Amino acid sequence: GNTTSSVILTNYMDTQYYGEIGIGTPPQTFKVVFDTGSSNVWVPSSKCSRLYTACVYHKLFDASDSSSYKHNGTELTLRYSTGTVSGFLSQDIITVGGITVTQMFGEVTEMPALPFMLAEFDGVVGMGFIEQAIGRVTPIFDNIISQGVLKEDVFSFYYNRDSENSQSLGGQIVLGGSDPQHYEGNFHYINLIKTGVWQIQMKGVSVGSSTLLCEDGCLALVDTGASYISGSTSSIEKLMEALGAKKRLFDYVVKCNEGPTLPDISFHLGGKEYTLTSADYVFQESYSSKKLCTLAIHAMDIPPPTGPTWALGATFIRKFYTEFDRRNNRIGFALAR
Amino acid sequence: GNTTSSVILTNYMDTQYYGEIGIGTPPQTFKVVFDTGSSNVWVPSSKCSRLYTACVYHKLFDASDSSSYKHNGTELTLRYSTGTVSGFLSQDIITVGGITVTQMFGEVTEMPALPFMLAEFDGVVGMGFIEQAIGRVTPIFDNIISQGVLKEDVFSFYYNRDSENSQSLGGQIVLGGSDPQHYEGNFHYINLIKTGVWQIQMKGVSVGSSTLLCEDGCLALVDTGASYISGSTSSIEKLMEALGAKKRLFDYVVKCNEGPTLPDISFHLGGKEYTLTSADYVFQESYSSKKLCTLAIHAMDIPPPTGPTWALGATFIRKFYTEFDRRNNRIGFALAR
Amino acid sequence: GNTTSSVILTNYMDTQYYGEIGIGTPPQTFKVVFDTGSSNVWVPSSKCSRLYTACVYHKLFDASDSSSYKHNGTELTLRYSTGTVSGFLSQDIITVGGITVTQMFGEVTEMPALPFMLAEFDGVVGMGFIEQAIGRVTPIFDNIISQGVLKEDVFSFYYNRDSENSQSLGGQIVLGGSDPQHYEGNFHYINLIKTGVWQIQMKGVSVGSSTLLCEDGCLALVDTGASYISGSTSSIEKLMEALGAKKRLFDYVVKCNEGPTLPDISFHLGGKEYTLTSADYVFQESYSSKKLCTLAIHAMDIPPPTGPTWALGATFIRKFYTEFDRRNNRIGFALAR
Amino acid sequence: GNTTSSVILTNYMDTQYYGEIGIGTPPQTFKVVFDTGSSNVWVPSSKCSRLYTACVYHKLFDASDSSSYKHNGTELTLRYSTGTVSGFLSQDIITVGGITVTQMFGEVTEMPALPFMLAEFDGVVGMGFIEQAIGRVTPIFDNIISQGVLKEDVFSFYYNRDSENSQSLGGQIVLGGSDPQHYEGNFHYINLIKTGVWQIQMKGVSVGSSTLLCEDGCLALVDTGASYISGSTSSIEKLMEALGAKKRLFDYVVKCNEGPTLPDISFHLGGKEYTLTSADYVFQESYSSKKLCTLAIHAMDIPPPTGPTWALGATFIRKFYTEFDRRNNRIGFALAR
Amino acid sequence: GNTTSSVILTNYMDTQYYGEIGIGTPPQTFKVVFDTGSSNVWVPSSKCSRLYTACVYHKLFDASDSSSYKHNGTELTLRYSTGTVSGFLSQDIITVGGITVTQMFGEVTEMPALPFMLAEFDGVVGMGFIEQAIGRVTPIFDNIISQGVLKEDVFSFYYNRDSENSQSLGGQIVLGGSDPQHYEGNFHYINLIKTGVWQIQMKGVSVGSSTLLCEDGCLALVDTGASYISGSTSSIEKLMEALGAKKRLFDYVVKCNEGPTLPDISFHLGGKEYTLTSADYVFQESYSSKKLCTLAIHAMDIPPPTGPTWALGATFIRKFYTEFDRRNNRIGFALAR
Amino acid sequence: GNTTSSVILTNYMDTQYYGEIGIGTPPQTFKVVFDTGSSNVWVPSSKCSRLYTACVYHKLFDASDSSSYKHNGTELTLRYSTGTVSGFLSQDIITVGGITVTQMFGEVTEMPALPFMLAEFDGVVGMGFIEQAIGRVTPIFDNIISQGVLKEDVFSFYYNRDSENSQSLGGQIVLGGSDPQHYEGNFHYINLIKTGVWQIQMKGVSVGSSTLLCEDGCLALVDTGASYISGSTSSIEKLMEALGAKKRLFDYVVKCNEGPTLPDISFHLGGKEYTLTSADYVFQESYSSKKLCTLAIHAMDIPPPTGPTWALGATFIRKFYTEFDRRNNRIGFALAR
Repeated sequence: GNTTSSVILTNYMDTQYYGEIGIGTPPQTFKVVFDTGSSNVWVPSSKCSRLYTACVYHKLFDASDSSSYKHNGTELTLRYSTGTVSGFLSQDIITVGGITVTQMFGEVTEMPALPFMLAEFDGVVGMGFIEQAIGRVTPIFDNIISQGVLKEDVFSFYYNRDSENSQSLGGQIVLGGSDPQHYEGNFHYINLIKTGVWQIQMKGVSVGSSTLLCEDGCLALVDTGASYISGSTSSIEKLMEALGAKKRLFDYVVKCNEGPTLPDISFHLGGKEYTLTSADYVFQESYSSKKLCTLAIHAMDIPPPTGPTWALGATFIRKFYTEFDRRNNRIGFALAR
Repeated sequence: GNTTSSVILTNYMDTQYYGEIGIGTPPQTFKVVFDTGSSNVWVPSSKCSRLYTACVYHKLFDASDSSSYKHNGTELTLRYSTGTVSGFLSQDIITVGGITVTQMFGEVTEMPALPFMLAEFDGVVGMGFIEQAIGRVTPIFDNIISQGVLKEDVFSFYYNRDSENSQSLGGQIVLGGSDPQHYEGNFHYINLIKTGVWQIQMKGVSVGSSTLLCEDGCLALVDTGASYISGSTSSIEKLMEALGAKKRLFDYVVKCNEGPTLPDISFHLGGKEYTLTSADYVFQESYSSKKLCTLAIHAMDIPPPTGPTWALGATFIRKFYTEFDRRNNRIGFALAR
Repeated sequence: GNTTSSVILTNYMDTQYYGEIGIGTPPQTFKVVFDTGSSNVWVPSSKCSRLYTACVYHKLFDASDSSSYKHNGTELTLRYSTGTVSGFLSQDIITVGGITVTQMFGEVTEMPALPFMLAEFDGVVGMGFIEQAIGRVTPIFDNIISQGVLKEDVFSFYYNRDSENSQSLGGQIVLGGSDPQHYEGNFHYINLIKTGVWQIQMKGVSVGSSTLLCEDGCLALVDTGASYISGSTSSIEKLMEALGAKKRLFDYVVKCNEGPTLPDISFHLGGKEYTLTSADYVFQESYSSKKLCTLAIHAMDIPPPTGPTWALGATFIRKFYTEFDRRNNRIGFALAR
Repeated sequence: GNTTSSVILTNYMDTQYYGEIGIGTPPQTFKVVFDTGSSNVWVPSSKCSRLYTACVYHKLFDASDSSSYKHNGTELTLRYSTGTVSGFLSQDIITVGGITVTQMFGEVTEMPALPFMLAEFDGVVGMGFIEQAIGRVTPIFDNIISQGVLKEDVFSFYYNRDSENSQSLGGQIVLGGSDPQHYEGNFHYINLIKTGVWQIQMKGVSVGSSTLLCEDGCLALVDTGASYISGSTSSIEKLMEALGAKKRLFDYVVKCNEGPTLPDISFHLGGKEYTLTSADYVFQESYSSKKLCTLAIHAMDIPPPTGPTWALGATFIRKFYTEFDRRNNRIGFALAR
Repeated sequence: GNTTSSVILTNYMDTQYYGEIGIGTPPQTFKVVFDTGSSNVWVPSSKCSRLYTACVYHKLFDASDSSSYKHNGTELTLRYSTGTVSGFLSQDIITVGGITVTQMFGEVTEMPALPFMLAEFDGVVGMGFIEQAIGRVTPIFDNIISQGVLKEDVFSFYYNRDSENSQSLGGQIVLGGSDPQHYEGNFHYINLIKTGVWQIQMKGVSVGSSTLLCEDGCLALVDTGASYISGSTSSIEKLMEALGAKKRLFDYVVKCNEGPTLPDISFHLGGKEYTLTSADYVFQESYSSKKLCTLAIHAMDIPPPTGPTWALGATFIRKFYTEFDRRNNRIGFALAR
Repeated sequence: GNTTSSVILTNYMDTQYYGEIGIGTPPQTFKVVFDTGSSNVWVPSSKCSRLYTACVYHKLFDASDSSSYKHNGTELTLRYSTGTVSGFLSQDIITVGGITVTQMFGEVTEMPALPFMLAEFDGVVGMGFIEQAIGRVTPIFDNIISQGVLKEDVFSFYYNRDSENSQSLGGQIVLGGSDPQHYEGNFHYINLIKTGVWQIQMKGVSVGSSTLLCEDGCLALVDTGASYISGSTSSIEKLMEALGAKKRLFDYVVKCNEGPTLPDISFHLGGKEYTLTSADYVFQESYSSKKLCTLAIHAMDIPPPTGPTWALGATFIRKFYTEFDRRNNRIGFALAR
């Protein structure tokens, strides 16, 4: 085919990027994260008990109002690194940037206050492979490919820096290609270890003038649905010792004055070193020594079979425009602009 | 009749106002919000699972200790804009400022951590109409009227500013009239759209030198149980654009230095303009440009049938002593003092 | 009569105190300072040209929009110790906390950026005497006494300490009496040197253990429209030498840790000693040995006839609740609170 | 017997002290609090629904991986002052500082987000008496005594101050004796009211130069599992009035500048006055008057039969090395170092 | 050609702007300031002795690790208005936001602590002309024009205001064009006095309502490598007298509350008036009457031939987006945003 | 003997270090500074008249309430470099971290507000020699050596850096030895010029690269009771000129951003160079280019016989752990930590 579609994304405190989708007839709209680390679509349901306060604070899909609804009802539970949702499968029409696709999704009826009350978004649109689809449900991108309308069998992510401006675009997902207006230089590609996961070989991680981590190679999950760059607890302990960062419950911090002079961190991928400066990974909220500044690098032990692995989320993608190539099973990176 | 009673209220961070009631024989006491936006009485129950941490941190009604208790047991679920509680109905004797009334109330056994762990109060005394009573339970004020002891069929709210002083009264509810010691000038009255809800016509909302909102009239719910003044998401977006406020997850903020010079907001009700200054709607916690200050105006989409509507909570009532007149179905306002 | 009327006041940084008046049918609402150190009422005009950038940033009165406006047009200039305004005389209903009074006042058309860009208030309500009113315009309080509605022929001021951790009342003016909530004990009065100015005899100002200033007496204006306790340049020079304070560049300062070592300052007024501690006169913006802190006492050379005199502004009034007694031409003080 | 074992503890923000234990074959490790205020062992279970986000963020015991596991399955619910957990009993081998003991513990399958998401620890090792054991399960210390290997039938707690250093030990529990390297002077002992609870008579509590609390004697629970020193709501109101502290939802605060000069608090136990200075009970996070500082003394109404009682947690134990003597039923205190 | 290339810039405290370049095969990545006020490229060397403590704390280039390095060794000294570096000439591939260009540059071996310990950047990329290049080394932009890839023969600078409440972009340089996202309206250009320096004629500098400086004209360097607007010592002395500013010890200051009373400063350039308001030129680090605030205008006596001249640095560029037009030997300015 | 005894110390703002002693049977507990620069013990008395406002705000000793008090009554005056106390001699049991010793000390009855209102401690424990004890009262350490309980005849001081983000130990004094936890490596000792004062020969003070002060030698008192490193007025004048520091009003300051450019200060003591970096001697209260920062070095003209001399106070001791060796009349230093 010959079309491409983009969805404009909103950027929330540099930790959540989401766009809009419509479900049903007439469309009921939802803020959703386009997530390469999962493969299911779900949104909160009108059948979700209001004793789930997260459901009181989000848009709820109501099937009783949709003339295009198709019942299925199979239970499913979706497990993420920072929380779990549960509900049941339904089918309806979903619009994503002017593509209309019939799609099986989850109507979530159990949505925990922690963390979903901290979600600006309502739901999730998984962009992973069917291999990782819970309930063996066909993912939305596979369904869009079937239609034979996308110019290429790929999608791309631009994640902007946060703005205080209204007229700064938070991000952009292009279905069927890439926007050259938001990257420069050439794409450089790495092949997936295996089809089924957006995960690649990483040859090394260095902090300053030393490959002190991933010395014998390791795994990098490229996860548009993760806020941060994460690694294993023990990998991160080492990294954070070297930065002189202190561990809290959920994050690491440094004294704010120390932030700007923290060293570079490089990620060795497919023969190119991908390099973040301090400004790229420190929430420089102040310059005061009497204050604490969060780092956009966390600990997360992703379990087998996907893990143990590093994850390269928004912290990484803000620097590097990312293209997900399904036809050739590879990820490409280019300097974002 | 000829009596009136008042209940002294405590003011918590200007967002929660509550007084004491006694339930049972001997009395088991509870901190409760007197709430014109709902019509049921409830308090937390001894039957509430301690897996509900909100129940571990509040006073629990225990029916086994009350010789005046009368079982009913009908389930009920109470839905508020910021959360839900659930339990079952019971009857017992309730004292409110020296009035003793036999009252059906809810013993809540499901009380979500978010938001009820943020409640300084234990329960709620709904002061709305039977028309909005869940379970068609007679509300406490209707039951008090039946006794034929109140001088007038009205109640009134004084909500003070917050104090660092002990000896500042947080607020006052007068059952059966008004305290002229806490208002000045004359009351000015608006008739309810309909008996059944404490909701009136609002002719316009202006921000500075411009009626930019509610240009063709809209609805104002007068809600002693809401912290803030709220309006529809789209009404508020407009208001907040004009103030130069930025939206966060739950609130809007401005830079603190900008607070004092923010413009007036007026609310056109029954032929009088009701005007708040910045000091009335900004939590001026600092004057620093490197800090964020919350506004006591929020977004809340109240659904049909009551909504879509604005709500005029504590932010408004601190400025304006409010009388609720059931005999003549109207709300009156006067400058608080 | 048997009424009083109160206006709640905003405190800006302990240097500006102001509240709401209404002008016109229907009311246009302005922030004003209630100023016992002048005798005219004025607000900025719609006719104020946009050149003066202080008029773009303050609420403007619009005669065309008031059915009770009555033209006068007479020119007038108002000279304060810090800044001068010119404009013309207008008439209308001014509303001040429940009282409605017909009043002549200034529509200010010349509003110098220096200092009125610093003014958080729009205008000024002069509580001084007719003897000092420019244009011999009957001052507002005189006009309100003529109504015969006020219980006593006095008015009172409470100014509060500024607080970042509470949204307390910044202050209160009570027309027609006093509020026992904001003082303790009983008033002791000092008679005016003469009707016409709120000015009393002072019999000494001591610093710790020695009446080292104003032996042989001096004058004290009690000025609710002034931020500070002022004395003459020479007076304050000697006051600061006694305290160990030094001219930074613009203001006098102390090392913040040494503030609590500074001696009590005592103003001998009508037989009694009125004492401010260092906490009451130094802005303990911080307490460290590494910072400097300013004082709430400044040099002000007031010219004849009113000066040379001390002025007792906000600083003093914060400590001592003040009643201005027009019937008896005296001033009452009582502590706190 | 002749052995003693110690477990090194980690100190988290001075509010949680925990060490490591191993459960199962091969060992599955867990961070646990050694808690004299309870008598059960539990850790989170692999059977805990991932809709409990607290279970997503902690180490989960998985019985399917343990060749030493012994099923029992009896339900149990453990109620603490700040929350509840629920699950069922299992038996397995537990290692604590080189002692290996077969132990019945709780596999928790219900673990509320509030407060368990704020737990750095995974589980709890109750060190109380069988008398208070839920399910009449033999506590771990009783089981260790049975082995006849401990030199003395006692255990001891050292709780360090918090450090920014890695190489500062957070705390230490000695099984079978005391470490003289972490105390000085002599132990001074008080007998338990009764065997069954780590609770003693307290003869008085003084704040400054006045026994204003516990004037006629009261109860002190010595609780290694509580963060703070607590007393009854009414006892604490009085204490906090005297310190000039303000009550918030969960804690009390003072202005930070006021912290260092707050008076001493003494606790009269078995004929010695145990004295904390401000530095011992104030989280001195800043010296600024524009900031709030938490006190490590809270309100908690412990119910019958253990209560009403004061609790002496970490705030007290940091100052005083504590020995728990089971053979002679007593608690001993000595100055920590 | 038809390409542009952009480099995203970090803003440190509104006084240092810098971004990423790569040098060598494979790239070694350094932070650099893009400096229209000089014409050489340099980074610190591996050969830089560890004595100069500024070399221990900055990224060092290592020729031995680059397969595209080509020795030159020629000595060179670079004199800035604040500090001097010496070193030797090297050649390699420098990569600048998607463009790869072969370039001669300085390996700096002498790096004085004063001021380079204060330097958040490693090195400097000179965007000035060959006429002013030490050693007559072809400047990087000239070398990039020679590739014939850039769409136009210009480059542009956006410098942003620093913000603690957002992780916004600190700035952007676009090689080969301009980004309409960061200005509004259209450029107006001023021609260079002569090819060779980014220096234009200035026809007046007014303070409010009077061209009181630079009547009879003066020179203005537009210097992206300077923190401030500078003028000559005498010029700035008279500028500060007009503003009411005073020499603290090192810098000129105003009382923070009086900043908003300061007059607009206007630079008459090419027929148009370029105006900074007080918000644009004063560091409102705070707004209180109790604090002093510094200005973003400093005295700098630049020596011949380039000086004596005004310099328009970051302060100016923050207000006016700047395009440097090499084809036409002129400079474009447009507002904001 | 074979014991040591330690007292944990509170750090107030890096300028006052003090801990707990007990006096009387039963103990009355006072905060004291452990002062190697004086030789008497004193606390404030119950007999101290309430005039001296410093006595109302400090713990007072009450002889009437101690069964081990033994009257002496002899008058004594104690002159420190900053302030003077007078009072009378008393005897009692003083308890100091596990040691009980009978001691003669001062009951202070005259306690000048200047400077003792600034004193966070109640009293002083003189660790100097009998030769300098007013009234030739045996100093406390001598009395403790006479017990023959201490393992070695020395005592040691650890002073910590102040921290807002941790409740760390502020310091530690060890009587009878040293704590390897708070230094690294091994002590190197400097012999006393003579028994009787904790004063050593200094062979030079260099600023960066030049012994520009104290060539031809000078004296150094090692004073645990002084906040700073002091030198003579002339000495410090030349020291500050070399650093670029200037007299603000009261203290010397640097621009906070320029602190890290200041040279190492090195004190040549007993053959070795003891070096403080700028981090160790400047109070980096902030790091901005818009703020000024004070130094922890001050001018102090000490009079004969003890002076003129440098004093090495808290500033020095923070860097170098200090052991005072009474057996060998020398002082040991080791780094950190």
